[PDB]
Amino acid sequence: VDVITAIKAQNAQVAAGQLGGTPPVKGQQLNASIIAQTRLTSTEEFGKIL
Amino acid sequence: LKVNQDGSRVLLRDVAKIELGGENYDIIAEFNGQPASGLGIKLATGANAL
Repeated sequence: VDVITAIKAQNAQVAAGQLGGTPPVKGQQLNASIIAQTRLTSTEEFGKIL
Repeated sequence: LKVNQDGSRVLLRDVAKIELGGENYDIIAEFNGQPASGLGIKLATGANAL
């Protein structure tokens, strides 16, 4: 159960948001997408799960 | 949201602005420079446009 919970917590895709997203302030000039926790990619990453 | 140990009661309006806004703020429509909305109707496949 602990292994399953750790894998689910540390291997996931999390919706983060967006910089300067709508509705913006009256002087916003930059709009960028925010990237956050993404799925793991290799056996090394999974082995490092705490 | 919270009841303070002193006795004061914490409401949603005490930590946020509540309003009727919009599900999304990405699309903004103007007609001749005036605020507007509209419908981009599309035609069903094999239907008479008239």
